Amino acid sequence: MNIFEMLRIDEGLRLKIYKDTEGYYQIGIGHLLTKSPSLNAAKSELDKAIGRNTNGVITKDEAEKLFNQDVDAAVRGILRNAKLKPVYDSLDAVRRAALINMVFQMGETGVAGFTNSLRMLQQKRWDEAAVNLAKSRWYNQTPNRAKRVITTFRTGTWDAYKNL
Ligand SMILES: [Cl-]
Ligand SMILES: [Cl-]
Repeated sequence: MNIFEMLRIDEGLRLKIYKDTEGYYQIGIGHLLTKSPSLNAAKSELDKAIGRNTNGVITKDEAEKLFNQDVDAAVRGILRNAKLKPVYDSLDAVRRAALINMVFQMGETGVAGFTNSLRMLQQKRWDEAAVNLAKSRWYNQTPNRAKRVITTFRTGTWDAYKNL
């Protein structure tokens, strides 16, 4: 199991534009297009992303290219983030994947706001950060996903993803 397999599971794969769980426009493997209400604005963003006239549709190959670019950017955002970096540097390989996952989903900014859980993660207080993480809008809006990530942080293994 790896970050790619992990997020593919959590985000799914869709070849047509679609609304995410907050009503935003996305496509591919969790690729956010626009926080705006226009399907047109989204088709515009999409073509610019793809570099061609899509018409709201991309190939698997295309979706995977956005995917690679997005995982890369998440990793680099964490590395450049003064609040995230040290957390990330203190964790083991599985747990780093769980941090990239949250970052991919909600942006560096959003994650950097989990100040208290970040502190516990840094201190290796597993079970307490797990409880802290659960007390969030994030866990309330997408609980199943939140639970897989959170278990990952708790146990340091891929258990929550095996089967899926
Ligand atoms: Cl992009
Ligand atoms: Cl969910």
